[PDB]
Amino acid sequence: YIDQEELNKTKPIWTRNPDDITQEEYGEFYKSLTNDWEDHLAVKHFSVEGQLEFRALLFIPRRAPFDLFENKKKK
Amino acid sequence: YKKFYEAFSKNLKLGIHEDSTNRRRLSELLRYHTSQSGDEMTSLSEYVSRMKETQKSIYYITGESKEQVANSAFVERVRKRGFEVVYMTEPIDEYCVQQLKEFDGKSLVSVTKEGLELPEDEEEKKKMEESKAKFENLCKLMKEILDKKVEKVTISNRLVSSPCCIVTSTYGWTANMERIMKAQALRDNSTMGYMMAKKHLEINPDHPIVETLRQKAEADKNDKAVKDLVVLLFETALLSSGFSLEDPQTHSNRIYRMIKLGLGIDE
Amino acid sequence: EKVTISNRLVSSPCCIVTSTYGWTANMERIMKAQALRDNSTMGYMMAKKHLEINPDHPIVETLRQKAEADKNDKAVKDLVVLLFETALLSSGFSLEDPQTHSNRIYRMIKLGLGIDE
Amino acid sequence: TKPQLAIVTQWCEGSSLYHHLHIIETKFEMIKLIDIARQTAQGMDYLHAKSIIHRDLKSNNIFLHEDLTVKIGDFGGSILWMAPEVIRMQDKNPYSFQSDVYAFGIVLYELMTGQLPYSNINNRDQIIFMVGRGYLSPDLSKVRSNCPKAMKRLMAECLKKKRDERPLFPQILASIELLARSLPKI
Repeated sequence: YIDQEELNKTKPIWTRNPDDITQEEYGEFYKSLTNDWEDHLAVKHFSVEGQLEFRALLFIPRRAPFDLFENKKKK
Repeated sequence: YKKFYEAFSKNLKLGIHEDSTNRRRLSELLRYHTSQSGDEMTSLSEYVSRMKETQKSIYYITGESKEQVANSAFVERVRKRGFEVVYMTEPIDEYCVQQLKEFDGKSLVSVTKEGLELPEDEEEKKKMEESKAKFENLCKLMKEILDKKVEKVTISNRLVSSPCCIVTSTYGWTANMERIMKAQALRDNSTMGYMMAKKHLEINPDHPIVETLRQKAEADKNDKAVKDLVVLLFETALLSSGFSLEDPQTHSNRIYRMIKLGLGIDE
Repeated sequence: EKVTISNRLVSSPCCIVTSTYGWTANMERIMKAQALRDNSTMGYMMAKKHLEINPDHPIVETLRQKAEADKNDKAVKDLVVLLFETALLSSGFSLEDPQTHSNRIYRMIKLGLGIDE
Repeated sequence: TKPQLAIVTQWCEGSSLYHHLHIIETKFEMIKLIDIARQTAQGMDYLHAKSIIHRDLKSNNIFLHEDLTVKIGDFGGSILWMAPEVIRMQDKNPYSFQSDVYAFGIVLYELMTGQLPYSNINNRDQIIFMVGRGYLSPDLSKVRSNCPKAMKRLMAECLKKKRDERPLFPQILASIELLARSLPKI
C-alpha cells in the first residue's frame, strides 16, 4: 500500500499579513513554481482594496529565461 | 514564373527550412543565377542535366553582393576547368543551404570547407607533393611568428592569381552568417565563446613573393622585416574573405606609412 | 554628392559624413544585413554620403600644389580613389569589390619591391 | 522616416554526442554528467510511455543542444552490441522493450565510462559463430573507480539469468532521483 498526501503541500501565500513575512519562505515558495537550482532576486507584494478587489505577487528572476525568442508558443 | 518568383521567394525559402513531410517535393521550385547564364535564372533540377562524369556533388558559393561574389579569389581555379557553380547571396540563403544537404543522390558542398579536392590528371600529384615535401620548413617556421589565430596553413587548389585566402572549418560557423548573427538584434552575448569556426589560411606557391621569402628565410633566422611583411599580408588576407577588422587604425597607419615615401622625404 | 571642409579632424586626411536625414554607417549595415530584409524598395532609398578634408596634413598640401600644375594628370586619379576607399573602409562602410582593392595593394607592394616584368 | 519595430530570430543548431566521446572532452565536474543522465532518462521514459519503440538509440542519435539538452535523432558504443535477439530471425518479430532497456543501460554506462569496449579483437564472422555457441561475458576489470552504489547495484541486478525480468522505467527514474538528491555533499 501507499498513502500520498503530497498532492497539496504548498500552502497559499498571498493571504497572510505582509509585515510578518521573512525571505526564506519566499525562497521555498519560489522554488516550487519553476524546478531549478537557484533562488530569486527581488519580490513585490501589494493589493488594491478599492471598488475593485484583488491582490498580486511578482518576482524577479536572477538569470534570463533562455527561451523568450519564440513567436506564438503558450505563454 | 519570373514575376511570381521575384515577389514571394521569401515564403518558399522560409518554408523549406521548417517542414519535414514535404521537403524533397519542394526542392525544385528554386531559381538561381549560375555562371553560364548572364541575366537569366536557372533551375537546379534542370542543372542536373549537364555535368561531367567523374564529378561528384554540386558546388556553390554564398556572398554579400552580386558583383562582389561574381569575381572572387577562390573561384579563379574552379572556373578555368569549365565546371558550373551557383550563387546564393542572401541572408536566408544560408538558412536554406544549412539544412538541405542532398538532391537526387548528390551532395551540396561549398568552396570554403576544409580544402576540397577534385579528381584530375595524375602528373600534377607528384609536383604538388614535391612542394609539400620541399616547403616544410617555411610552413614550419611561419606559425611561430603568428600567435594562436590560425589553425593550419597549407597549399591547396583554389589560387591562381592571389597569394593568400582564408577558409573555415566544417564544424563551425561560416563568414556570412557570422554577420547575420552580429546584425541580429535580440540575441545573447554568451554564444560567441563556443561555436566560432576555427580559421584556416591558404598560400599560393606561384606568386614570386612566396619564393622571395625563402631566400631571407634560410638567410635571416628572424628580424623586424619578416614580422612586418607577414603581419601586413595576413591582415590584408583577412579582408579578402569578407572579414571585418577590429582595429582599422592599425592597417590605415600601415597604408599611410608608405604613401609618404611615395613623394619622398618624410623628414 | 558634396565635398567641404569642417572642424572634426586632427590627423586624418579625410573622413566621411552622413546626411541630416539618413541612416548612419552601423544603422544601414545592421538593417541591410538581416534576414527578411525586403530590400526590394526600401533598400534603394537611404544612405546619402558626403566628404571632408583636413587642411593640415601635409599630404593634402603637396597634393594641391601638384594638382595646381597639371590639370589632367594620371597619378591624381588613382591616388585620390585610393584615399577615398581607405577612408571608406575605416569608417564602418563596406567596399563593393574587395578583389580590386587587394589587387591595388598587391601591385603597389610588388612595385615597391621593384619586381616589374 | 517611416520607422520600424524589432524582429526576432528563429533557432540554432546543436552539436552531436559521439564526437565528444573520442576527440574533444572539455571535462567539467561529473554533476553535469548526472544531469545529462536524468534529462535523457526522463525524455526516453516519456517517449516509451506511449507504447513507442525506438529500434535504435545509437550514441550518434543525440544532439547536445543549448546548454546540456538532449535531442534524439534517428538517421545515421552499442551499434553492434545489441542482444543476439537481433540475430534471432525466427517468427520475424524478436523486437521487444528488453533490448531497448539493455541498450540504454550499456550506452549510459559507457558514456559515463568514456571509452569503447571490445576494440582489440574484431572478427564479425567469428564473433557470430562464437555467439552461436560459447558466448562470452562482459569484462569486470573495465569499471570506473567512482561508480555510484545505487547505479552499480541497478546495473548488476539488471541481467542475472534472463533478459526479460527487467524492471519498468519509473522506478529506475526514482533510483536516479534519490541517488542524485542523496549525495550533493551530505
